[PDB]
Amino acid sequence: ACTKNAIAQTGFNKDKYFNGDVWYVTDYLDLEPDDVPKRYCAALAAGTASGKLKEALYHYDPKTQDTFYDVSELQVESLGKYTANFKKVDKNGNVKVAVTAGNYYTFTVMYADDSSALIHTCLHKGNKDLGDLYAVLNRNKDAAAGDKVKSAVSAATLEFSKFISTKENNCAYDNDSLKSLLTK
Ligand code: HEM
Ligand SMILES: [N]
Ligand SMILES: [Xe]
Repeated sequence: ACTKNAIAQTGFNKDKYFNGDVWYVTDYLDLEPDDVPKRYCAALAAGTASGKLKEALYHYDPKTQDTFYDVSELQVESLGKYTANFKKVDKNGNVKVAVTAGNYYTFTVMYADDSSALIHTCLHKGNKDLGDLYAVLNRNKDAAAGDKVKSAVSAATLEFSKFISTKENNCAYDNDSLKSLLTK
């Protein structure tokens, strides 16, 4: 179960965040820590496509090779806070699992600049019990977390030392599929 009402960044710049480009997860923190593996690869694209607010997601477990993509349509709750319904797709956007009620995530941008961001999600997926997930993002898949985003982690009353890095997993990403999936 989730327990946090994450606070959106004051002055969040939606057009900059949702610019159609790719964000990589470099570090994450799951408050129900055994809900997710200790080794993982994740990235997203975020943008407006034909007037609709979208995300394209990519998950990869580098040990099991479990892979999945999703396309999300986001509804606005308040600036920097969204509710997203998702459909699982192949990398070309063909639907594998349709949008369903009960399958959604909240998405809150707690901090962002041009290069880095801190987000919170609460995933809901059928009768699974999932928790609060925080993720440090960067535009550069190899960027170490800088002071701006680490300070934001502190300002959320979290400890960056507890976040798990994705950097030693040899993660490789298909940016082209993420960008094209925004349209799907
Ligand atoms: C960048 C923010 C993230 C978002 C918005 C997000 C969103 C989602 C969504 C929508 C699903 C369901 C996909 C489907 O069934 O079609 C999912 C599943 C999952 N995510 Fe994430 N995710 C994020 C980051 C992460 C990270 C960093 C991890 C670290 C391990 C992770 C681990 C998982 C796992 C293990 C599942 C499978 C859940 C299950 O079926 O039991 N996710 N995520
Ligand atoms: N997730
Ligand atoms: Xe993701």
